[PDB]
Amino acid sequence: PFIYRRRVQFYETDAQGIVHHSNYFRYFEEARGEFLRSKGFPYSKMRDMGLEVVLLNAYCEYKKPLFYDDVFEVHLNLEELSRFTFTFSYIVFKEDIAVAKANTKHCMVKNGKIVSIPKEVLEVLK
Amino acid sequence: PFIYRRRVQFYETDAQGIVHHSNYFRYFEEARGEFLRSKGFPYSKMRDMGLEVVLLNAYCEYKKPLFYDDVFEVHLNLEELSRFTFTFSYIVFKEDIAVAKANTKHCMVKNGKIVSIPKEVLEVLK
Amino acid sequence: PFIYRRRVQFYETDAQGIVHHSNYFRYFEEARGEFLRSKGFPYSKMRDMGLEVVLLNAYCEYKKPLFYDDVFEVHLNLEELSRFTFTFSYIVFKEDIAVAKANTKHCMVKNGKIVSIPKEVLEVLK
Amino acid sequence: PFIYRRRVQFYETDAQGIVHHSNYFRYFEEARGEFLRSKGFPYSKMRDMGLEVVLLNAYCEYKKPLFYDDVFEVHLNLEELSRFTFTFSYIVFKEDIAVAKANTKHCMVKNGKIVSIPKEVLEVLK
Repeated sequence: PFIYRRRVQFYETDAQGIVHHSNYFRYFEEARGEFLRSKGFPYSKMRDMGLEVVLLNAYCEYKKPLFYDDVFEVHLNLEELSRFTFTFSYIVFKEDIAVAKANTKHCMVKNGKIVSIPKEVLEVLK
Repeated sequence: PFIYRRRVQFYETDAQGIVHHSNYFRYFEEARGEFLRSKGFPYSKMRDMGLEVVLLNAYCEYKKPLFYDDVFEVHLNLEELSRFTFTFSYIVFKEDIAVAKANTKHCMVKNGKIVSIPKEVLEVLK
Repeated sequence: PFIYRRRVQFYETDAQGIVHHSNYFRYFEEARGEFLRSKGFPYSKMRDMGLEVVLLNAYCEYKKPLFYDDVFEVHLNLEELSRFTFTFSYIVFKEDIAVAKANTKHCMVKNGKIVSIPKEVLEVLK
Repeated sequence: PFIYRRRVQFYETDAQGIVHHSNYFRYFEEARGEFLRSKGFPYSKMRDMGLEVVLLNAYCEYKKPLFYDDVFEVHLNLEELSRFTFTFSYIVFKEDIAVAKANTKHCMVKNGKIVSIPKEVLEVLK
């Protein structure tokens, strides 16, 4: 897996004193961005080429909460890679504690149309 | 279903020109809140009584994007109701266009422990 | 003034149990959007014309907190209108209580350059 | 000054292709947090002791936009320190370009009342 380390910010919490569930998707985005960057092909460069990654679906299950100032790790793994789509899984740990498990599925678009995942992208996803 | 109507705000979009996927979960939260308020039992009243609803998992499938200033409707439906949990489904439409389909599963805690869903809550969920 | 009415959502709060200060700027945005819409010229239509409103500065002072489920009103007023800029003030009330006071200053851009505020926009700001 | 380094995330942008103005205040919060942590007194420790910092006002002037994937630095400086309040200033740079200049003013509360800033806090602010 690819490991992405992160500390919870105050604005990411809500009145329940935990990180709002919607923010977990933002953390997963950050992990995907760091993954691509680590492979030498950041998403920002794909966008410059006219490529868009489009989210098809997203799932998260929440096991234990994150609190303000918690340090956690997102373990990202490529789960599925087909002609037109790819799927990442995520496991969120705080130290030894499993906080959450998730996945997202994506496709790619160029010039308003769905395109087969380019070879240049397949090379970095793998 | 219960219908919640909402207009996309500029800050809810990202550089792709669409509503960021994480914001859909915020729209679903707003829908649930309005649903409970419509039954005469707002979540804020539950909280004041020391009850807390805990999200167990969330899933969203994205079909067509939402843009700035789009008016849309979330069709909220109770899908499951058991002794300890409940599940809502959501279908998002913009005019006639299916935008997204989602669900969330929840339980309830009081004094730091999982509790069976109070009869007072059961009566408003159904 | 123009009055914009709003209820606090759960995700707008933080662990302190109040609405995070950064969200007040989002509320002011919503008020400006509703103001323009009420005048028959929504910002979305300005954007379609290639116009961008650019924020120059923003100030907020916080007097009393907003809590989850509070209903409040933003009183928006046009404070300053010059050739290239305009300034709105905002006062946030919850019932009789003054919650916050703010202002924002803006200019306009078209085709990458600062432009005099168009007559078509001056007519709706006034 | 204290220097806080940060990369713009995709969800922090809006449809204009720039970082939404409200997110700048979130960056300033992150900077303050890191500053206190660097002094060996994180805000989370203050909170655990029952202290709360309260924002009184915030101001930001926007000079040049931030884009997705931009690396920037917030230069944080203590500007004022009195018996009951303190003020930070912030200058945001991306490479050599001044992006924004800001300030925030704060006080402290304990048991629901304004308190003079504890000597333990004074020692880390300075």
